[PDB]
Order: sequence, then structure tokens, then C-alpha cells
Amino acid sequence: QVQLVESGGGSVQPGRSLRLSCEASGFTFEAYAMHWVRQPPGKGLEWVSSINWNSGRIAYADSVKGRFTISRDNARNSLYLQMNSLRLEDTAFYYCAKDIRRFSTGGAEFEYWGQGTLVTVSSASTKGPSVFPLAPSGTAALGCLVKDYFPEPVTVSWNSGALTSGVHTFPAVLQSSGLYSLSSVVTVPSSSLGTQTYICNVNHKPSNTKVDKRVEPKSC
Amino acid sequence: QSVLTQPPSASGTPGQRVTISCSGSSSNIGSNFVYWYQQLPGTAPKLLIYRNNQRPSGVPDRFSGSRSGTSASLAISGLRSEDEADYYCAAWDDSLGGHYVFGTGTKVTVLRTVAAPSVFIFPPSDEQLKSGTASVVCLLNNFYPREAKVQWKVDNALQSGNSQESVTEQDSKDSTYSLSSTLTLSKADYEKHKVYACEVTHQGLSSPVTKSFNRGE
Ligand SMILES: CC(=O)N[C@@H]1[C@@H](O[C@@H]2O[C@H](CO)[C@H](O)[C@H](O[C@]3(C(=O)O)C[C@H](O)[C@@H](NC(C)=O)[C@H]([C@H](O)[C@H](O)CO)O3)[C@H]2O)[C@H](O[C@@H]2O[C@@H](C)[C@@H](O)[C@@H](O)[C@@H]2O)[C@@H](CO)O[C@H]1O
Repeated sequence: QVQLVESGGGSVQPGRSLRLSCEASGFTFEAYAMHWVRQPPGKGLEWVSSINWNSGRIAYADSVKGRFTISRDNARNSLYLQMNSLRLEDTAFYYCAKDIRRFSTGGAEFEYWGQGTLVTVSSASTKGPSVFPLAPSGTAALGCLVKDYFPEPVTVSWNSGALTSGVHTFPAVLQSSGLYSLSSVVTVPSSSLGTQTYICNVNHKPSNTKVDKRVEPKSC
Repeated sequence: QSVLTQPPSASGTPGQRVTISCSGSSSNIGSNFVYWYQQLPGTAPKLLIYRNNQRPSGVPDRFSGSRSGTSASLAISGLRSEDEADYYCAAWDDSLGGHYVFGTGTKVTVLRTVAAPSVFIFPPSDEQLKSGTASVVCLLNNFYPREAKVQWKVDNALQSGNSQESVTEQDSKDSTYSLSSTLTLSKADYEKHKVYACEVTHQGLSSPVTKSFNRGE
């Protein structure tokens, strides 16, 4: 199975530099042109750069020409994007993509994409979240409140992935303070409350934060 | 600079045939292959159609593409709830020495039957109160359509300016939305009042529904 994993995202100040990487497995990396595509949150797709199998032919979109450098290490099955002189409008998910064709020299055909690394160009300071229980009131609703973090993104799972049904993890909203906040809620049967343990797992990779929060009913 | 234009949105009942335009110029679609990409909410784009009409393995045959001149079109036969996504066409553009152009994208939603939300209300945790701010959360679960009004009342006094909303994307299997609204008060203001109520107006409710709690009970 083809697999592409991007890393190197997180927050970065305007004017500064950031290097993204992509690890490729499940195919003969050194035979396929690789590309970077980016997507500003909520907006559309923009092609960034291309490099063929031996790095002989390289292409850049005009919006990054002169600031970004694409490269690759076939022995390490890795693709790199060096980003200099970053601007707010460079804030985006950056996607690593593999070409359909072997040994091509031009064009682009994005056959498989990595899930992307989110780059936030901002003057704000990185800050990890605080996590509070949304304790439950035969449907009963419980959740976790992930408040006052920056930048995006947060991931939330329930019982380390052993609970998937009824789970709604809402899009983050930017508070007036400049920090983000979201809720993840799951509807379970009330029969389950005294019987089952519900833990929300919050990951905030930009601040290197991992928190597990037991969410129990209230005493009353 | 060069743009492939698509309709901003598209919709259909389950089983309906949806069709998405992609309008280009003689420099891109008129000369080069067209590709279509599908992006489910919160995921990365997928290759859906390549070289005008080819489908990868793992793409159902209800997706098909065609190219006629400077325009291209994607067709989804028998729209399913799992098809709710953004769809982007794309093609190489020969002008200006060469560049790849993505289309402006089309959001595809499923038209289902009106469904009223379920409302749940959450008091702030005691742990958050120890830090001096209170967050009250109102949850509107599994409703359709998307538009909804949340109105906070504190001892029946309507609030304004101290709340924020967030809405999910359309659900992959039942085509509903959910909504969270958060009321943020200082700890001191939170303890000065007793009844916290969130009042919900929606097309599925003939009269507004109110869920509330008394602080400290
Ligand atoms: C060789 C090369 O990279 N030329 C690019 C050019 O890309 C090519 O365009 C033609 C059509 O004009 C064709 O689609 C090429 O694809 C194929 C082929 O049929 O030759 C597809 C095959 O699957 C593939 N074979 C394998 C085993 O993977 C071969 C093969 O990779 C090459 O022939 C070299 O061995 O390629 C395609 O590669 C490129 O054109 C643009 O991009 C294309 C992907 C397509 O969208 C075109 O319509 C579009 O104009 C141009 C860009 O200016 O640059 C040339 O250098």
C-alpha cells in the first residue's frame, strides 16, 4: 500500500523559514515524479512544485518561485520542501503527492496524496490546550472541551479509538483572544454510564502535548 | 492567473445524478488532459478521474468524466451520502511557459428530509471554574437542514456577543449536521445567575426548544 507521511508543520513567524518533509513507502520511490500541493484552510487547491525521478527537471508555481526549494533523497525515500520568506498567505495544508507515471519529465498527475501537514504562518505564540470534561446530563451526551490553544490542529479520539460511533469533533473556532477552541462530543446509551470508562485523547503536536481526560458523570 | 471555473455548490437526493461543470480556455482543457479530485471533509484530495475519463482502481463506476472542447464535466450517478465532498477539476495550462491549474471547486451536499435537532446543555466543569472562566456548551445533534438559531438566556435575559458557533460538515452516512455553541463568561458573572438556557429555532421545530440547567444542582 502506497503511503506518504508529511511532517514539519506547525507555527512559524512571517519572514522566517520552514522545511517540510515527506516519507514515502509502498512503491519504488526513485521511479516516480513527486509534487507538493497546498490548500489554505477552507479554500481550494494550489500546485506548488514538482521534481522528477532524478531531480533533472524541477518546476515551481510563480507564487513561490524564488522562495521555495524542492529536493528529494531517493536513498531515503523522502521529499523535501524548503520554504523561505514565509507569508500569512502561505498558511496552508501542504500535501505530498506521487505521480501516476513512471520516469516522466513534465506535467503532474497526483495519484496518491499524503494527509498533509498544516503550516500556520503567524506572529502568535505556540500554546498547548487545556482540556475540560463535558460531563453527561436512553441517549446521553458527553464530551471534551479543548480550549485556548494555538496553532491548529488538534486531534481527538475516544478510548484510544475504541469508540467511533456517535462522535462529533467540531471545527475549531478562533476566539477573540487569538486562541482556538473546539468540543468533541459522543452520544452513548445512558445504560453505559456507570459501566464504561470514557477517556478523550487530545493530541496537539505543535506544542508536543498529549492529554488523556477521563469524562465521568457528575455526583449530584 | 488562468482559472478553471466550476459552480460553487451542487446537491442531490440519494440516487440523483449530479453533474459538475468545468469551464476553461483553449490553453488548458482545449489542449490537455483533465483530471478530477475528490476531497472528503477532513481528508486529503483523492484522484477520482484522470486523462478525461479514466477511473483508478477503487473508484466506483458511478463517477465518470468527459471532455468537450474547452469544457469538462464530472457526473455522479446515484449520489450517495459518502459522496458529500469537494470536487476539483484540473489540467495543465500551456500559456505563460506552462503551469498546473486547479479549478475553483464544487461542494456536493445531499438533500435529505428535514430533521429537528436534539439539544443537550453542558455546565462548565469545576476544573475550569478554578481558573476563573466559565464555558457553557449547547449541542444541537443530527439535524437537517444546516441553518439553525442558537439563543442564550441567563435568567431569561437574552445574551449577545459572548457566544461562538461551530457546525460540522454533512455526516457521511445520514446526511445531518451538528452544531456546538459556547457561551463564555467570567467565573464571577457565572455565579451571579442561576438559570442557564439555550433556545433553539429550526425548520424541524414548530416552536423553539429550550434546554437549561440551574447552577449547582
Ligand atoms: C514525457 C513527459 O513527461 N512529457 C511531459 C508531458 O507529459 C506527457 O503528456 C503526454 C500527452 O501529451 C502523455 O499523457 C504522457 O503520459 C504517458 C504517455 O502516454 O506517454 C502516460 C504513461 O502511463 C506513462 N508511462 C508509464 C509507464 O508511466 C508515460 C511515460 O511516463 C512517458 O512517456 C515517459 O516515459 O507517459 C505525459 O507524461 C507534459 O504534459 C502535460 O502533462 C501530462 C501529464 C498531460 O496532462 C498532458 O495533457 C499535459 O499537457 C508536458 C507539460 O508541458 O511536459 C512534458 O515534458
